[PDB]
Amino acid sequence: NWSVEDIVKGINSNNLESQLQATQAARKLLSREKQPPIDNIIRAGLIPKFVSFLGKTDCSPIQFESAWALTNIASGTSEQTKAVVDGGAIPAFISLLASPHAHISEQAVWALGNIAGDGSAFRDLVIKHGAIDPLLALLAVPDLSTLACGYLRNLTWTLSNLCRNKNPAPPLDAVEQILPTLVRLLHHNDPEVLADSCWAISYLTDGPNERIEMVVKKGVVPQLVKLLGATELPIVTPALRAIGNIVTGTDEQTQKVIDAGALAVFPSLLTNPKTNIQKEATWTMSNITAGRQDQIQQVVNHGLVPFLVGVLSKADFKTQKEAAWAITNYTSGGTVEQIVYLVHCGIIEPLMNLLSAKDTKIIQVILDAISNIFQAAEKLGETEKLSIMIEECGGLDKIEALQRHENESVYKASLNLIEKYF
Amino acid sequence: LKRKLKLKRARLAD
Repeated sequence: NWSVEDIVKGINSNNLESQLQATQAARKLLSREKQPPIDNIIRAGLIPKFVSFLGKTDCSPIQFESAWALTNIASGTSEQTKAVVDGGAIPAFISLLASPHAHISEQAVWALGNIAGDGSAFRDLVIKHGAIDPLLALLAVPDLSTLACGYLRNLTWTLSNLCRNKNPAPPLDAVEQILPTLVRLLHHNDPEVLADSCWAISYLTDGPNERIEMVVKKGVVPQLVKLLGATELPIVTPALRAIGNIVTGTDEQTQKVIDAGALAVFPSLLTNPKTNIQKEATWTMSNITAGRQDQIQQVVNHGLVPFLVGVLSKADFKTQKEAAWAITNYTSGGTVEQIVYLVHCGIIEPLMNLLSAKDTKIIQVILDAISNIFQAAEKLGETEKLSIMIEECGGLDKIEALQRHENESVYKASLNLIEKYF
Repeated sequence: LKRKLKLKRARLAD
């Protein structure tokens, strides 16, 4: 309710209690939804005073009020977070992590999560100021359940921001130091802790195979497959993103997901009413069908081919594009028998209907798949049989009409098939 | 052929 000018008068007074009320009043201003006047605050020069109040051990209320005020400034645009870091806030908040007052160390956790959240450079600067050790020491209890729920969720969220962002990814040793506490939060029974722990693991598996390995080595894949089955969307979404990332790795890393039971969840995932879940599940499936023949066989055995035919036939267009990738990866690496099977499941007609989409990328993918499938057919003498099938469902009209397509890759490929097999 | 939650949060009133 105070004007900024009054808060400035209060803060510049020489009177700690007057500075306290004025800081509280700033906190309340900055605590309202409809555009808190952050820039006004910054422009009055208040950040350096808030930061020096962070160090007032004798006046824990002004530590709390200023922590909160700065939390909210640091929650704004990059320029606003930078004004907080530029005021010296980072080591001051890290020292508040050891405060005996739980509400004050929690406010310091939160503020550091906002600063780390702005991007790679500030995340790495938080880390270089030594935030990780006193953060992890707040969770060094025998049973996470004895911590206050809100307090535990804030910690988990700030730790997930320390795992987030990519160019560069977090330092390898900081990831190693954080991982065991993260594996433990991933077994915790609060849905928001679980969601954010899963997000963190999704960020850490989003990168080169060496990064995936450090996570998989910690034996989290079975817990991730279990979370894949949760009823809470906010948990399924990151658990599936993490699983999808792990199967972009090596064949051995892909195999840990299959052995953990993940494929049995895909009938639901591939039909999930949330379109982003269907899209990410089909993308994951495309990377599994880019696997070894024995892994492709597991996809067969789990009955997932008819589910791929399903999403190819009807899904959001972005999912259908993933289904087309899953098919052309399957047909490039599968045995003749796995490829025949795919056709017996009814792949050909939805594949041909997608030759009508005005998306140049999907067209090449589908044409590569057809080529692969003809390839298997030749190996069996069936080119003819397959060729009529393609014709009867109207697929020859599509391949033919694609030679009037001013993408050279497209109508080169079409022409190629239009003679070679027709 | 493999193919590879909220950044910042204000504390509201309270």
